[PDB]
Order: sequence, then structure tokens, then C-alpha cells
Amino acid sequence: PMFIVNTNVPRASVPDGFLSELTQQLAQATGKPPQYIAVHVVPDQLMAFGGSSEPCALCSLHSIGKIGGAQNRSYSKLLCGLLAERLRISPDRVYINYYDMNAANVGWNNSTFALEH
Amino acid sequence: PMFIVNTNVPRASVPDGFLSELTQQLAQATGKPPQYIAVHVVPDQLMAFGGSSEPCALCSLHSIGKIGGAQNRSYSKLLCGLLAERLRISPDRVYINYYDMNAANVGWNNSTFALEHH
Amino acid sequence: PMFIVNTNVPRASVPDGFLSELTQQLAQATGKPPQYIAVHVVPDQLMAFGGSSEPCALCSLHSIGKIGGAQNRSYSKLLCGLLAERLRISPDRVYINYYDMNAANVGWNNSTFA
Repeated sequence: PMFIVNTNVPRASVPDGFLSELTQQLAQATGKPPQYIAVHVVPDQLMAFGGSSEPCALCSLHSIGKIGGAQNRSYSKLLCGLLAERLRISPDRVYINYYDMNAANVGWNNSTFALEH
Repeated sequence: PMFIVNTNVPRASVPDGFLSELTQQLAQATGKPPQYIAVHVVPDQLMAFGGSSEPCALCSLHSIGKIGGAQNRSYSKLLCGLLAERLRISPDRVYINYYDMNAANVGWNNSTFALEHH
Repeated sequence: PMFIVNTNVPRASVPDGFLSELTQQLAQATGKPPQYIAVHVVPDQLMAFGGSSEPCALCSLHSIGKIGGAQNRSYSKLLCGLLAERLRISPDRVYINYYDMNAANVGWNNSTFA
């Protein structure tokens, strides 16, 4: 899985431990091994939510499977919770785009995750 | 909706009020309320288009619905026009990827926009 | 086509010629003319792969067609090869998301490719 957060929150406000907390909690939430979890945090961004430049975040989560109605709501509760607690961003100023990736459409280690045919 | 612009144009070349103009114009174009429009501009990027590092932009528009052939043609005229006028980027050096998002695949406010079923 | 690479490798470690090599090699790999290839490199990123901040890369390739099983494996061998040779990133610390874009969902030059 791949999780990206873009935010106008300053880099200085990103707490020690944040990438690791995201890695571990996403490994657990998605059921994928932590060795395969990638996280990417992009602070100090020029962005607005609703025309306001108060703290906000635009995120994406890509996973091969484990994407769907109830699962995505659980991911959103988890991730908004972390963004609120760690970055002081209001949950109603976060968007997370979820992508259910086909294994053939993910590159890794000189090939893809479609190794069957 | 979510609109992202990635460009090699300098930050100083991004006019004050650009994010607000994008918000208002996108609210008007999509019919979605401005309170729900998110805009993101990323200047000073290391990029090339056609092998050239002249001004260019790589953009995305995500929306739950309001995405389609004719609408996307309209969005493209609108957005290329704004990037040309405000950032001085030529329309033939802009790519805009459109994404029609399912409500269940957009997180917001501790949940998603799929609030109807369990 | 458009190719984006986000990496925690420092900007100074990106070699002269890198954007041009990507442009030209993707033009060849995808069969599309180089004048329509867009490339975007974002160094100095705060990221981790498997909980480690050793060199890694998160990438995307968007194309109208020319996306599929065998083709994507070929793109990945090409791109991981370039990332290893040029940026010293291990192939097993690279993810590349491939997107087969509908022509109606790609805007360019005031209209779309549809």
C-alpha cells in the first residue's frame, strides 16, 4: 500500500514518529505486511479547502484490494484521527482518495505484482 | 472536488488570489458548493513536457460525478484558460487528468461520502 | 503519457540528463512521440518504504492505452533500472502506479483527447 498526505501544515509541526505511526497503523488496518507499506508526507503546501487556508490535507491511499465501503470508512476514521491528533487538522478539512489497484497495474522490483501470466 | 496543479513556474509567478479564483471558478463549473472545493498549487517543480522545460503544468481534477466527455472539454477550456492567463503557461503544454470518484472511495470527516449502507 | 517520480533522494543526486533520458526512454517504451511525453521528478521528499527512510521512490505512469500486463512489466524493468542506475534506489523500494486513462478523461490544449 501507498499513503500520501499533502498539507499546508509546516514541516516543523510534523512530530517525531509520524511516518512510523502511519506505517504501522496502516499495516494493521489493511492487513498488509508493514514491509510493503509506503508513506509520504508533504508539508508546507500552497492549498485551500473551501477557499480557506486554515490547516487542511489532501491524501491518497492505494492498495491492491482491501478497498471498499466499510473498509474505507474505517481507514478514514483512523487517518483523520491521526491527522487531527498529530497535525491538528480538522477531519472536515481532509479528503482521502482511495484507489483499488489491480496487481497488474502496480510496478515493483523490476516487474509488477502480476506474476501469473 | 479536488484540483491539483503541478508546475515549473516560480512561486512568485503565482498571483495572490489564484487559489480563490480556482475555487470559485470550479464551484461554478461543477455545480458543487465552494465549501467542498479543494485546490492545491505546487510551483517550482522539476519537470519537462515534450523534452522542454518551458512553462508547463500537470494537473488533476477529482470529482464525485460531474465528470464526462463534454463536461471535461468544458473544464479543459476553463482551466487551460486560467493557467494561460494567470501563470503564462501555453495550453498545449498542459495535461489535466480527470477522475470520476465513487462516493465510497472518498474519505472525509472521519468517514466517506458513502453514508447510506453498511 | 506522463511519468511522475517522488523520492527522498536529495536533488543534488539527480544527474544532469535525467529528465531527458526519461522522456526519450518512455517515448520508446510506450511507442508515443516524445513531444507528448511529460516527466516530473520530485526529490528531497519525506517518505518511508517498509518503515525505512533509505532511498525509495513512489511513481506513477499515466497513458491513454499502452497499459497492460506485459507492457507494465516492461515499463517497470526500464524505470526501476533507471532509478537504480541514476538515483541509486533499490528496485524493491520502488512502487509505480500505472493508469490506463480514457481519452475523454485527459485534457490538453483547451480540449480533451476525445
